[PDB]
Amino acid sequence: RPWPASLAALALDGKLRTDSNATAAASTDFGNITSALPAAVLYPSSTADLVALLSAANSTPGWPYTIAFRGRGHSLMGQAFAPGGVVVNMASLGDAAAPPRINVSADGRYVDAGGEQVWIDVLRASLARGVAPRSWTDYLYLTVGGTLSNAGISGQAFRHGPQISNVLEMDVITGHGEMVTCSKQLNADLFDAVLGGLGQFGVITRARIAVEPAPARARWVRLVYTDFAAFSADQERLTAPRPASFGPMSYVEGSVFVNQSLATDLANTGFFTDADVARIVALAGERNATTVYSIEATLNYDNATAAAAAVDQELASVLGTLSYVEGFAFQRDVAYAAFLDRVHGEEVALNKLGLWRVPHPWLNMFVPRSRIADFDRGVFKGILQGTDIVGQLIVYPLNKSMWDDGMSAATPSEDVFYAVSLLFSSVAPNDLARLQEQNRRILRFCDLAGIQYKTYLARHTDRSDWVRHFGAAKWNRFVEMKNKYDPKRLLSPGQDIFN
Ligand SMILES: *Cc1cc2c(cc1C)nc1c(=O)[nH]c(=O)nc-1n2C[C@H](O)[C@H](O)[C@H](O)COP(=O)(O)OP(=O)(O)OC[C@H]1O[C@@H](n2cnc3c(N)ncnc32)[C@H](O)[C@@H]1O
Ligand SMILES: *[C@@H]1O[C@H](CO)[C@@H](O[C@@H]2O[C@H](CO)[C@@H](O)[C@H](O)[C@H]2NC(C)=O)[C@H](O)[C@H]1NC(C)=O
Ligand SMILES: CC(C)=CCNc1ncnc2[nH]cnc12
Ligand SMILES: *[C@@H]1O[C@H](CO)[C@@H](O)[C@H](O)[C@H]1NC(C)=O
Ligand SMILES: *[C@@H]1O[C@H](CO)[C@@H](O)[C@H](O)[C@H]1NC(C)=O
Repeated sequence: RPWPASLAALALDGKLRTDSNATAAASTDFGNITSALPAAVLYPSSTADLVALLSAANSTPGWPYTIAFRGRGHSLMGQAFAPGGVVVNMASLGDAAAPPRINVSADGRYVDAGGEQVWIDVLRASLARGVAPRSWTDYLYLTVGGTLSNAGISGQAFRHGPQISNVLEMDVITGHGEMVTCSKQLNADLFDAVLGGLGQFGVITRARIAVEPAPARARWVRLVYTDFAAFSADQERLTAPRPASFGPMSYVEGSVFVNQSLATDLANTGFFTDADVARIVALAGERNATTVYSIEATLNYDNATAAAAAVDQELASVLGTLSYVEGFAFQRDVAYAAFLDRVHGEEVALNKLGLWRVPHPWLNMFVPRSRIADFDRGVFKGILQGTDIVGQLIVYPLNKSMWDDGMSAATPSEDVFYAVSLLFSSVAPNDLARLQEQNRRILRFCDLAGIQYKTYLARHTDRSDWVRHFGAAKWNRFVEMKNKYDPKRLLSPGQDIFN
C-alpha cells in the first residue's frame, strides 16, 4: 500500500484528482456507446509528472491501476478509458505558455509537437513559419499522440503514407517509467511498436513531424459517377505510382450515396449547391442507379501570378484522363487551411442541432482492392439499401508501399487497399441497436465472402480476433514488445488487447 514521494506529491499539488467531476469527464468518449469510470484522473503540468506515475506503477509491487492517455477522447469504443484506474488528461501538458509545446525547426524541415497537442494547433504553428505537415486526418481536433497510436489517414496518405509514416522521432515514457528518445536509428524497436501501437507500450510526449512548404490554396473538385467500376478505376488511376512518383493530385477521397437518402446526403456534403443536387438526383433516375459515387480530389498551389491559369490547365489534363459522367465535374477554390479544417464547420453545425454528442456506431476498415467490387455489391448495393443514412460513407484507395509493416498498424496484404469509413450517426436507441447489428452483418458478410479486411479504430474483445487482426507472426512481435515496455499490462486497457 505505500506511495512513492513523487506520486504522493501529485496528489498534494491537486494534479491527481478523484472528484466526481474529474472522473466523469474521463469516463465518456466520442463514440457515446460505452462508459467506464476511472478511480483517478492525472492533470500533468510537465512530463516529469508522467515519469512519476509510471515509475510509481513499475516500482510498486501489486500496483492495481490501469493507465490511459486521453488525447481528446475521440475513441469510439472506450479505448481511452482506464476502468477503475488512472486516466491521464494529456491536454494539461499545454496549459502553461513556457516552454512552447509546438516548435518548427530552424531549417523548416520538421515540426516538434507535444503528444497532447491537437493537429489544428500544429497546422497554425506550422503555417506561421510557412510550412505544414504532409499527411493529415479529415478532422483536425485530434491529438498527435492519439492519431499516431492509430495511423492517421486522409486523402494524402496514398502519396505520403499515413501520419505514422511521417514521423522522424519521438520522446516516449514507457510503462517502466523510462524517458526514451526513439527513431529508425535510435531504439527503433520502441519507435516501431509505438507507431500504430494503440497506446500499449508507453506515452508519446513529443513527435517530430515531417513538413513541406505550405501551399496557399486548394483547387477542390468533386466528380460524379453512377458506375462503381468507373469510380474505383478512376480513384486507382489518380493514386497510382507513375514509373516512387505520383500524379498531380494532392488529395484523393471518395464517397458513396445510397438512392433512398440521395438528395438529403448530397445537400449535406456542404459542397454541392441545390442546382448541383437536382442534376445528380436526375442523373441517378436516368441511369436507374441505387447508388451514386463521388471522387473528391484537390490540387495544392502557391500564391503565384500565373498559378490560377496553370492550375486550370493541369486540372483539365487530369480530368481528361477520367470517366466521370460528362459534365459532372464540380469545382471550388479555397485557402489551404480552410480545406484542411472543412470538418470543424460540420462539428459546430451538428452540435447546435444536438446531433454531434450522439452515439457513433462507426464502421472503419481496410478492404483489399481485389474485393472492393464485391464489398460494393454486398454493402452499398446490398445491406445498406432501403435504409435512411445519417452520415457519410467514405471510400478511397491507399498504397501499401507507403505503409511500414514493421510498425504496429495492421493492413491488408495487397499492394492497394481501400479505406472504407461508414460514419453512421444514431437517431434513437432502437436506431443504435439496428446500426450495431448492421455493422455485425457487414463484417459477417465480409467473413463469409473470404474478404481479408483489417478493422481500423475498432477494439476487439477476443484474443483470437486481435491475433487475426495483427496476423500470428506480427502478433508474437506485438507480445514481445509489450513484455519489454509494459510487462505489468496497465497501459491503454480500453483496447482490450492485454486487459
Ligand atoms: C472523433 C473523430 C475521430 C476521427 C475522425 C473524426 C472525428 C470527428 N477523423 C479521422 C481521420 O480522418 N483519419 C484518422 O486516421 N482517424 C480519424 N479519427 C479517429 C482518431 O484518430 C481516433 O479517435 C484517435 O484515438 C485519436 O483521437 P484522440 O487524439 O482524441 O485519442 P484518444 O481517443 O483520447 O486515445 C486513443 C488511444 O491512444 C492512446 N493515446 C492517446 N494519446 C496518446 C499519447 N500521447 N501517447 C500514447 N498513447 C496515447 C489512448 O490511451 C487510447 O488507447
Ligand atoms: C430512389 O428512391 C426513391 C424514393 O426516394 C424512389 O422514388 C419512389 O419510387 C416509389 C416506387 O417506385 C414510388 O412509390 C414513390 O412515389 C417515389 N418517391 C419519390 C420521392 O420519387 C425511386 O424508385 C428510387 N430509385 C431506384 C433506382 O431505386
Ligand atoms: C477515418 C475517419 C473516421 C474519417 C472521418 N472523416 C470525416 N470526413 C468528413 N466528414 C466527417 N465527419 C466526421 N468524420 C468525417
Ligand atoms: C451519451 O451522450 C449523452 C449526451 O451528452 C449522455 O446523456 C450519455 O451519458 C452518453 N452515454 C455514454 C455511454 O457515454
Ligand atoms: C431499375 O433497377 C432496379 C433495382 O436495381 C431493378 O429491379 C429494375 O428492374 C430496374 N428497371 C429497369 C427498367 O431496368
